[PDB]
Amino acid sequence: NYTFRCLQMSSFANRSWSRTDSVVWLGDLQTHRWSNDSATISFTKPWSQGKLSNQQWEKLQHMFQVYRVSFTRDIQELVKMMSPKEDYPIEIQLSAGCEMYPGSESFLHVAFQGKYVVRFWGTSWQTVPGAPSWLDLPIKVLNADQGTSATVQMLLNDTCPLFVRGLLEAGKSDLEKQEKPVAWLSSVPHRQLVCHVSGFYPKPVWVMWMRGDQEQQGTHRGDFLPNADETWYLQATLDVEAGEEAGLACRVKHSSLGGQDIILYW
Amino acid sequence: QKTPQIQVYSRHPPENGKPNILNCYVTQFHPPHIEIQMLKNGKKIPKVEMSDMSFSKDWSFYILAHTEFTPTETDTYACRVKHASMAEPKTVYWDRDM
Ligand SMILES: *[C@@H]1O[C@H](CO[C@@H]2O[C@@H](C)[C@@H](O)[C@@H](O)[C@@H]2O)[C@@H](O[C@@H]2O[C@H](CO)[C@@H](O[C@@H]3O[C@H](CO[C@H]4O[C@H](CO)[C@@H](O)[C@H](O)[C@@H]4O)[C@@H](O)[C@H](O[C@H]4O[C@H](CO)[C@@H](O)[C@H](O)[C@@H]4O)[C@@H]3O)[C@H](O)[C@H]2NC(C)=O)[C@H](O)[C@H]1NC(C)=O
Ligand SMILES: CCCCCCCC(=O)N[C@@H](CO[C@H]1O[C@H](CO)[C@H](O)[C@H](O)[C@H]1O)[C@H](O)[C@H](O)CCCC(=O)Nc1ccc(CCCCC)cc1
Ligand SMILES: CCCCCCCCCCCCCCCC(=O)O
Ligand SMILES: *[C@@H]1O[C@H](CO)[C@@H](O)[C@H](O)[C@H]1NC(C)=O
Ligand SMILES: *[C@@H]1O[C@H](CO)[C@@H](O)[C@H](O)[C@H]1NC(C)=O
Repeated sequence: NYTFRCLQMSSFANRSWSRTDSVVWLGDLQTHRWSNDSATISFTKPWSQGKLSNQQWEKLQHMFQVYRVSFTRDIQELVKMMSPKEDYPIEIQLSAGCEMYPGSESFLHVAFQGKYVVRFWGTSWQTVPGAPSWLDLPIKVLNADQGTSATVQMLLNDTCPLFVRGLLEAGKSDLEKQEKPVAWLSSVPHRQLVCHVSGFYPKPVWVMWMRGDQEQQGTHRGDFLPNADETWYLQATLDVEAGEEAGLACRVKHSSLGGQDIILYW
Repeated sequence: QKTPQIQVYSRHPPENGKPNILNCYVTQFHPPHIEIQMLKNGKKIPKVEMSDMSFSKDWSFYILAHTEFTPTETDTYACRVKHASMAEPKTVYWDRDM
């Protein structure tokens, strides 16, 4: 189940300053970047164009170039109209794309000042329950733009899953890459033993403190942290009594290891 | 509005005298404007690379900074973050194990 996410972040500091930057993810791998400074969408993989021809890509890109300017103008005009009741600074975030299932669903969510306020769903834009009531009229007005509604419906319902199926084909060797974890043990000089596991890909992993074959259910798994080389970092900690560290080991199972687990004895 | 959380950890097992990569992962902040430095013995490290800023399902922003480093037992390393949510910059020292 791959989720394709286009993430747009727009900061409007005052009437004279704003920027919009985007990043695009297929699962946990970045496929695109679109800096405010750049006219064109940048590829972060050799396969970021999917199976689209250069001409098909330039058309899609062109649509987004027009959108980015229109969106920026629209927000600036809206703030002028609402002044002084709604005023700068303003953060708007969009999360849009599609989740690919075997044998898809799409989404477009919008947040204002860090809170989810608006989505596109079905054939229209809608404010979500609890969103500020001042958004209702601008959304009603946007909903009167049939051409925009038809374009968004196409992008979500059709363009997204098609583009993504091409990405999955074109990027298969990267998407299915296996990178092996390296592990190491530590503690501060009752103790907390820490098993560090770094450099694994893909994300699914099993890390457990063991005494022989017995899993120590006291094992607390940390958050998955990214390394800068598209691999993952995780630590698992165990609180133990002093003198009771002998016989403990950290065991790591991962798809890349071919059934040969890492076992590190304290 | 939301205060950044800072985690500092190495790419490879930290072994004294061996080149490695130190990561500073900054998360759970809003607004997105932020200043991130990595420090060696309290002084700013020049070549620090940054990921593109992105955001999570909950809309909070995150970003990864990293730099080459060679741990020794005469050097400290840290990550220092300035953000509007905090009166003063927040510094988290590498705990020497992570
Ligand atoms: C794109 O796909 C849309 C559906 O997919 C969802 O939204 C997109 C954006 C993605 O996020 C995707 O992942 C989502 O799952 C699709 O939207 C659908 O459009 C049709 C019409 O084009 C709508 O049908 C009309 O439904 C209303 C009733 O709606 C309510 O009840 C239903 C359940 O019964 C709920 O699901 C809704 O949420 C509402 O609560 C009918 O009143 C209406 O009947 C009238 O119109 C028809 C002609 O259309 C006449 O024949 C009749 O006589 C009536 O006068 C329609 O049947 C459907 O509601 C809507 N789905 C949703 C969830 O809103 C969109 O059309 C796609 N566009 C393209 C270009 O592919
Ligand atoms: C991922 C979003 C993709 C949106 C694609 C929109 C397509 C587009 O560019 N629409 C603009 C162009 O409109 C004209 O040209 C079209 C042909 O290209 C059609 O013919 C159309 O009929 C015609 O009018 C149009 O200007 C849109 O208004 C762009 C901005 C749309 C938008 O996203 N507005 C928006 C969204 C959310 C919100 C609320 C959140 C912010 C809360 C403060 C407010 C406004
Ligand atoms: C927004 C829904 C996209 C669905 C269609 C897939 C189109 C491929 C998009 C390539 C990356 C574009 C990234 C910039 C988008 C943005 O402004 O957020
Ligand atoms: C607008 O915001 C930018 C970015 O914060 C700032 O540098 C600039 O001084 C502001 N301009 C005005 C006219 O207030
Ligand atoms: C962002 O890009 C737009 C379009 O080129 C430009 O007008 C604007 O000044 C840029 N903003 C910043 C802060 O650089």
